[PDB]
Amino acid sequence: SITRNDLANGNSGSCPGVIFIYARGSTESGNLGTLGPRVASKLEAKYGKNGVWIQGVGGAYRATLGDNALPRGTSSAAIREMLGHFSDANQKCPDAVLIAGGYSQGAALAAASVTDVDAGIREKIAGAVLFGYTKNLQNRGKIPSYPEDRTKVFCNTGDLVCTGSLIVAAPHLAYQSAASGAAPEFLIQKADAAGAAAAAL
Repeated sequence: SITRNDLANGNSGSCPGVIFIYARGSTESGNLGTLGPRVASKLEAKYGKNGVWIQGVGGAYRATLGDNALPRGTSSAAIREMLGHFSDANQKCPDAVLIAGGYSQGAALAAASVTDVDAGIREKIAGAVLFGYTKNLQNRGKIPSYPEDRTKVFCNTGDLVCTGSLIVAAPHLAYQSAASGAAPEFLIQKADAAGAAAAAL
């Protein structure tokens, strides 16, 4: 549940239609933390367990508390780990629709990884959800070099990380409803539309 490695341990013989790559927040357990498994359960409910791979960003992404103070809000090692999943998905399952997400430092990571990934792969990322986005103000509520229409930011009123602070107050810890509802709904809408368009071609 809190750790999923469906992509890392998967093979090209059993590609799903959709691959979800997700980054947890600082201090969180496994590779999905508390919000990852909520989004995952709703994706699985729509696509079936065999129709979506769930993949957390583990490995070199240790979700270190001090790395939140780096300019991009996470480390280059962590970005490399997420980019590695984007690459592995594109190579193993080149027809799969990709979706992404992250919470807190994971949201900074997801944004930076989406910015940095090869443009051919980025086109395949139909949508991205960001919870408690620590670079919301700095990036003006967007992911750099990625369409606003494909991006959904959940930033609670009074979550100070969304207005430029390095301060965690209680609203930063209240994204359970979004994770279980609006966020997967957004990703499902985007992924379904991307899949429909590919069937058309």
